Amino acid sequence: AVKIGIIGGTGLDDPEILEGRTEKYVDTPFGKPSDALILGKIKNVDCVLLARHGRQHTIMPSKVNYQANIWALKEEGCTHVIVTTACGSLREEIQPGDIVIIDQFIDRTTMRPQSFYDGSHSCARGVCHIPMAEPFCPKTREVLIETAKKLGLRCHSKGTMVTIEGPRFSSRAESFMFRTWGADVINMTTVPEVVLAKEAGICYASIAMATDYDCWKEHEEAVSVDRVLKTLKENANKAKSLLLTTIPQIGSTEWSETLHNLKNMAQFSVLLP
Amino acid sequence: AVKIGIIGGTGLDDPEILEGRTEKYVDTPFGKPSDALILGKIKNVDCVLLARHGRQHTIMPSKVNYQANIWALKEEGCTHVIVTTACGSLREEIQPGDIVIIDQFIDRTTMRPQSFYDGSHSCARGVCHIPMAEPFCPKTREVLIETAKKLGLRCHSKGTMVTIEGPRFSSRAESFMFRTWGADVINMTTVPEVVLAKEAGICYASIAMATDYDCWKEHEEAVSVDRVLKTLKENANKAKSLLLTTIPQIGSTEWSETLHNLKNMAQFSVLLP
Amino acid sequence: AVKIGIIGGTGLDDPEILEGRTEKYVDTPFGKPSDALILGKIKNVDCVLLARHGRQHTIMPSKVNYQANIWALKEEGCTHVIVTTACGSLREEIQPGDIVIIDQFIDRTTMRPQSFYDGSHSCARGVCHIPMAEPFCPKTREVLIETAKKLGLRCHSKGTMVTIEGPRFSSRAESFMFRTWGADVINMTTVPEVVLAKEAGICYASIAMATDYDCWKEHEEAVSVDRVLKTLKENANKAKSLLLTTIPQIGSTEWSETLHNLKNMAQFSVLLP
Ligand SMILES: Nc1ncnc2c(CN3C[C@H](CSc4ccc(Cl)cc4)[C@@H](O)C3)c[nH]c12
Ligand SMILES: Nc1ncnc2c(CN3C[C@H](CSc4ccc(Cl)cc4)[C@@H](O)C3)c[nH]c12
Ligand SMILES: Nc1ncnc2c(CN3C[C@H](CSc4ccc(Cl)cc4)[C@@H](O)C3)c[nH]c12
Repeated sequence: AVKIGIIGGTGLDDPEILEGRTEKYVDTPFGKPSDALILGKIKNVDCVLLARHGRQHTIMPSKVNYQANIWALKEEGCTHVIVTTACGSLREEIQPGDIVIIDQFIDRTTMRPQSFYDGSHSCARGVCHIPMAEPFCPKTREVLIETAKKLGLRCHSKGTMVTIEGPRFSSRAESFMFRTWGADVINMTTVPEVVLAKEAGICYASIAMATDYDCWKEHEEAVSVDRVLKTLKENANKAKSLLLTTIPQIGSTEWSETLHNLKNMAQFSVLLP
Repeated sequence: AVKIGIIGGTGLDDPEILEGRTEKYVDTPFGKPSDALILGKIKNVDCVLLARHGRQHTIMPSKVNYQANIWALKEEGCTHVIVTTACGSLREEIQPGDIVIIDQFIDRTTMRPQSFYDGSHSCARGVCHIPMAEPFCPKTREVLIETAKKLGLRCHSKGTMVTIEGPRFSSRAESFMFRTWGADVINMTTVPEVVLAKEAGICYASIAMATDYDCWKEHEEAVSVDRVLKTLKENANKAKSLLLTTIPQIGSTEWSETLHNLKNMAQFSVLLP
Repeated sequence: AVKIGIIGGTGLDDPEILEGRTEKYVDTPFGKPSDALILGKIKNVDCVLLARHGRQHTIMPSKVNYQANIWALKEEGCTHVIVTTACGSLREEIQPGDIVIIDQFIDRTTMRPQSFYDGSHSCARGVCHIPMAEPFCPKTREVLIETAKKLGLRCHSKGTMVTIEGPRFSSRAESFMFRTWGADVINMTTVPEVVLAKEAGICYASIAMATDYDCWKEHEEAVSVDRVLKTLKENANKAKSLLLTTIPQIGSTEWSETLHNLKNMAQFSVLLP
């Protein structure tokens, strides 16, 4: 059995995706998740939805409790986490509305706990050094890429996400520098969400949707809250269809080996006294 | 009516610039500002001076309460904030003693709140994502650039400031890397001062004065506290004259549109529940 | 008289290096050091050993009390600090098992106090801006380099260490970017250990041992805890021999000038009210 946690991002966190919905507030050792978990199904597949920023978008990226969110989904029995994330495009060919199935990140966050193993929690004892060479589940990403193609969606098969602390958007000097580093898209939430998922032995994949060109390009609409909201109003249906079509595919394929390998990588990264 | 807050930096924070001086200690929801506000005038113009590091230079860059400083100046009724900042030069042609009217930044700070909207304050409710494509007021910068020319001062019409956490100065590897990124000057205070000013709807501009060549160049005096202090002893009069000459120019030009546009950009960056 | 603090890193923190061992737990104004200081001698030389991560490796890099560690060694009367550090290699020619006598760093840490002078401690009053152009003692490094040659060890005479926050290892995008920056090796502990040593007026040098190629190369064993542990099991004897041979050399050379210059650089970096 698979069970899929879905973490909804900005404008991309609609509960109406699940049938047979039940709201469940939970607690974890790291505190409360962003909001109630929503338990439901897509076709025959058990899913668990969680709004990254709360259902009213009340929590800014720096204050999102990534530890509690991931812990809650794990405790619920999730084998996979597929998230949505809005993002700025750092590449001419990645147009607003395009989906990017990201495969790498560059961390520019500064204020966030990136591990469960902080020496303060009984549930996560020891020192943990998780490998990050392959941060995203390649098997899940494959299915997302193939599905987006079946849907006729404009979609990119890879991309490096730079995650900034926020909540401010980047300056132009920063935007230009991220391009020189080889970042393709920019957001405020991928790190440490992807890190904690890996420590939890969970298959994690991200659906990034471009909403703007940040501030590097010429003759584009400037990034702003209104601009991001506008692009998502117009294009959010794409991410919904992709999830709805991808999820039944995940449920019909075999994961025992992939998950065994993840659980091992996670277990062997922890040193006990 | 305009009112100009002036935040004095290292060696560049002299109260004697204002006539008709009155000392006023204030409180804000984010805590106490660095020091007493000093209320005064330059020609007919209402100004408010604040020493970034305290009048005895007792507060290091990491511990400066940028939120309280900006909030205090806003509450006082400031329409503009013009600051001074000492800095290292990352460019051969920017010589110690030169003024740089910076137009961009690269953030390398790690420990600083960069927003009023942290979900803990009643006075600043919601989630705020301020755009940072144009961090400094171009109209104020124009007047500074034209004025420095009228004064015959060595001055650069643009520049990218990298702001490091400090309080240590950079290593040589870091100094060299900042050059590859396209940083022109280096300090410890521009971020998040410039960010918070933007969230407050205030026209912010910075007078940067080069005091050293950091540690990248050859055959220059090494950066140290003594070296920075020495260059400022010799050149601080320039920043004083530039302020004294610029400020009456700001007071005689029309700002209603510029300020309306800033207030809008600020208001539309905030999402309420 | 010299006295040498030795901070042992991962797999490189063996007390058996000292003769005449006495265990001494201490307190400092910044809290407790990682573990008991171990007082002892190498030939005629007074040494003080401290396990960076605790003797059971229980403390992850982010939580190591670098302030307490350096303060404790200073209070004990150490003139020099020579440390060991495991690291990933960012350079083809730096092979697992090679020693790198690092001479520069690039800071990518985010959560660590980098100064004793935080305005909260009576023992360290004022604002301190330590110069970091030459972070490591060149005289100590010379002796390490010459000694490693006498031992026939594969050793590199310089290198730039990028220190990441951890505890996760880097992504591939990050690993590749650190190469473009000119980093040669990667770890999680050099900063701010090297910074605090400089503020304390102590000669600091680092013995870095490559344990892996991080994740940038092709056809190498992936970095993981097991992989790092394996390389250290095989090569730790090298770092031990190098320390044991270097230390008597330090004790027989003259340091009064070097140490006077360090003490001055440290004293003149502090501004009092
Ligand atoms: N240029 C850019 N830079 C960094 N991040 C983003 C993002 C990603 N997030 C969107 C969001 C800011 S826009 C927005 C819109 C509607 C509402 Cl209800 C709430 C917020 C932040 O979490 C970052 C999109 N474009 C970006
Ligand atoms: N190479 C460089 N790197 C980073 N920042 C600076 C700065 C800017 N600030 C000066 C100041 C250090 S020097 C100084 C001198 C007198 C007194 Cl009373 C107090 C401090 C820090 O706030 C950074 C100048 N050169 C710099
Ligand atoms: N590729 C790499 N990246 C960053 N740091 C390292 C380091 C340096 N440290 C090793 C250590 C992780 S591996 C390990 C092995 C045995 C035990 Cl008991 C405990 C931990 C961290 O402190 C970073 C080696 N390779 C690295």
